[PDB]
Amino acid sequence: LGKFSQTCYNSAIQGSVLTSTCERTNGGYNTSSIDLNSVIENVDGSLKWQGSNFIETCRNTQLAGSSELAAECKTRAQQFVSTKINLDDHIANIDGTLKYE
Amino acid sequence: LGKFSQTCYNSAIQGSVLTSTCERTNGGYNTSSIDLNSVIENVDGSLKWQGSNFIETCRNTQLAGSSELAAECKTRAQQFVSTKINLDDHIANIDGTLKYE
Amino acid sequence: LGKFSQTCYNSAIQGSVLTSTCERTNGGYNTSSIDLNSVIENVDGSLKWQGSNFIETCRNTQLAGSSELAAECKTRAQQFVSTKINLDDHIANIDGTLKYE
Amino acid sequence: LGKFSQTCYNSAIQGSVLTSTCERTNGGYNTSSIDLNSVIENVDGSLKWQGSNFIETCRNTQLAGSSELAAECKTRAQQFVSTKINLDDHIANIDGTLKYE
Repeated sequence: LGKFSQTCYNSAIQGSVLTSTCERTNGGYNTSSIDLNSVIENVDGSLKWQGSNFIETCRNTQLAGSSELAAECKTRAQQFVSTKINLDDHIANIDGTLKYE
Repeated sequence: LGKFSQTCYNSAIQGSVLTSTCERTNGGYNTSSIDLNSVIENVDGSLKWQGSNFIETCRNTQLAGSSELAAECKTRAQQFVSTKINLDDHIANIDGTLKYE
Repeated sequence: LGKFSQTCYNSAIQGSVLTSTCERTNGGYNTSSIDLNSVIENVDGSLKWQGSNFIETCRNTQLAGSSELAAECKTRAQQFVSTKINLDDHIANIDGTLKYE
Repeated sequence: LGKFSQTCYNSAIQGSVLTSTCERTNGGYNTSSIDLNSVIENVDGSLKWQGSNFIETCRNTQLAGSSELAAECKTRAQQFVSTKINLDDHIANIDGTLKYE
């Protein structure tokens, strides 16, 4: 899925719009743009793709009271991620001995 | 916006579908359904409404490398929420004195 | 762990301080106070016990440079969580028919 | 706070344990170890210092029942955060034209 970058050139973003010059099927080139506002969204600070997943990922739906939809929904897949923390923030040398402060 | 429940009756959820009998403008009633799969979505276990907000809430967009969009995006508005924690989890009586363990 | 409330009586909270009258091991009672501010955190609106134990879920720890701890850590395990959404936010009665607006 | 690395040398990490050779206040050096497992936590894949200080952002604390601390706490303050998304996930070159797929 996707992978435009493998056959497009001079790609650029300006505001919400992606522009690039892409190889046509039969050897030519074409410059075109796509407005990302219609395909990505900001959820609490993090960009994600827009789509539907409610049927795919939720279960045991109920109506509570007059208008509350309640359900059980599956959280994101687990992965390993690289992380770091600076030990100098809280680890001190206290007369020759390492101590948290 | 919304507020169907103020003029609809016998609302129910089955799977992803909401069904209700609503007052018509000129006095009658009508039973109709709406499939919530096209209007809500599960983000990391939490239900939200689908929609677009990229232009509304993000800034300083850039293309890093061949295909990474980088931006700065506004997080959710701050509010106060009611919360509880059971002090019996960790607070002990140690011979007459309250101690964390 | 904990369970002070099984042998302590007439507890009170004032700000971050818990006070109670607790049974002594050998008879009699003692009144004491504990400032919970040093052991409870506010995480995005929820009270939570101060946490640690990173090594249970992190691998390949290394020192980077003079002071940085670097590792590969697991994100939250995938599970089903309870979630709710108020359908009155966006579902309307439009002349007898339920519509997203 | 902290800053052990300014006056400690030849530091090493093994598992959750930091080891270093540190200057003593009056001359000379001492070697010591500190288990970081009791003060650092894995929060959704990021290493974080053990946190507390709930009262700075919570109000109206009260004791509910015999052992429940109840309050109203602020969620994360609204800010702009940096975020990124790989457009190669879903943007394709479709015969010379950029399209979502």
